[PDB]
Amino acid sequence: TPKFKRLPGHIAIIPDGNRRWALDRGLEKHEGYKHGIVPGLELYDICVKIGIGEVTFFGFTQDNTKRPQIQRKAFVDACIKSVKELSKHDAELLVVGNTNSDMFPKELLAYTKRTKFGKGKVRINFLVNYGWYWDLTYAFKMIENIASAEIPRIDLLIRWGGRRRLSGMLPVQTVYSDIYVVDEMWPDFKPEHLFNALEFYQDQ
Amino acid sequence: LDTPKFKRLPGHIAIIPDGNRRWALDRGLEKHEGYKHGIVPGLELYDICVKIGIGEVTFFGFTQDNTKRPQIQRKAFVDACIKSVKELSKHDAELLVVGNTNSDMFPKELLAYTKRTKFGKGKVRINFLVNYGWYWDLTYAFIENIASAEIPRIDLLIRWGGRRRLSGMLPVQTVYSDIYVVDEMWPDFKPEHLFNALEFYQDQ
Ligand SMILES: CC(C)=CCC/C(C)=C/CC/C(C)=C/CC/C(C)=C/COP(=O)(O)OP(=O)(O)O
Ligand SMILES: CC(C)=CCC/C(C)=C/CC/C(C)=C/COP(=O)(O)OP(=O)(O)O
Repeated sequence: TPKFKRLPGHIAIIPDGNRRWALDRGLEKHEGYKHGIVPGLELYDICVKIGIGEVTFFGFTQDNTKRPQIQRKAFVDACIKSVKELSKHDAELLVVGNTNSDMFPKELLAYTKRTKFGKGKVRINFLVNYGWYWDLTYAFKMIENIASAEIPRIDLLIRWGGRRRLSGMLPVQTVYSDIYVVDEMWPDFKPEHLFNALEFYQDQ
Repeated sequence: LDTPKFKRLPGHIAIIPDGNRRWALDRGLEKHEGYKHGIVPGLELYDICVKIGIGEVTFFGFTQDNTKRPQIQRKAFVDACIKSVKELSKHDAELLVVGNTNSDMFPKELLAYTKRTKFGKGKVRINFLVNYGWYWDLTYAFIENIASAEIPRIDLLIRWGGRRRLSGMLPVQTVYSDIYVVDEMWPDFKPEHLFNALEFYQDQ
């Protein structure tokens, strides 16, 4: 931890660039995702160390499942293992997404109710088979009964992979979020990417 | 000097003309005196969009929240939005104004434009968010029927004044929008800020 005057209460993480990162190392597109797991657990350890209270990760969307079977199997395998591995740490875990779909991994149904593991030092949410449209229409006030209601306002959204967009992430929680874009692919996560985001957040 | 030849152009551009106050404060003027310097920047962006063939542009006017600003700022920013709409109506715009008309803070002069109106040769659709609120927009539905339903998906959002936030502009229409932040304040608008945004959009 550098010393901070202020931290965001709730950080959202879009872990993008897994496929470009793979392709670049000479692998098949879908082999990138498994290299996204250790960076996830590293971001989480730092959040805990510096005192970030809540983190939401963009797992995958309904649209993402459109992609070829072999990519889908892989980024689903990586989400399961990611939630599995976060469960061995001190995390309050919540998975949000459309469970009324063959595309929601059965192995993650267990974490659709927020669950404390160890001391529960940081709330982790996970968007798995998430759709913005599914989310808003879930209600049909209604804004308090959206599918993503258990996930509060996002102060800071950090997106790896160089693209500046939400890709349909939590349009209610993101209406006022600061947005920091790291050009490096997610699997190239370094602590300094988080410290740079938090340095931007507080100097705002 | 020369107008860049783009491989690919967004069909719908969003503008967040921020920095009017900081701009004035930097010049030693009063906070409120910046807004009047916002109209030529906007008409010039309009004429470039007509030349390059951008079919649609939405401007973020003021939010419901913004009306609680010191009276002298609100008068200035209301008056700029009214000027901006009257002026464009003299230059071949199809104008649509979206905002909470059921409010004393909805400027009466813009009730003429709450249904989309072709003026002259209708060279580009221009939209204006006035007395607008994301919460008001979405709960209007009590999602084809949100207040802002006649404003389509945004391809590219360009914000002046270096803040990296959506500031509640059109949550639904901005879910997949590429976002480009110009650091300079809106009154310092340069054509090259638009070409920089377009070079960015093209490159995705
Ligand atoms: C289409 C044309 C011609 C131009 C429209 C752009 C204009 C005229 C801008 C000024 C009016 C406007 C939309 C104001 C928004 C309302 C508020 C409260 C804005 C906050 O002020 P700011 O963000 O400009 O100032 P700041 O960022 O604090 O320095
Ligand atoms: C939760 C966690 C930390 C896990 C990391 C991996 C993961 C499951 C996230 C990405 C899922 C996905 C469908 C992204 C596709 O783009 P891309 O980013 O893979 O590839 P591209 O940007 O190179 O096209």
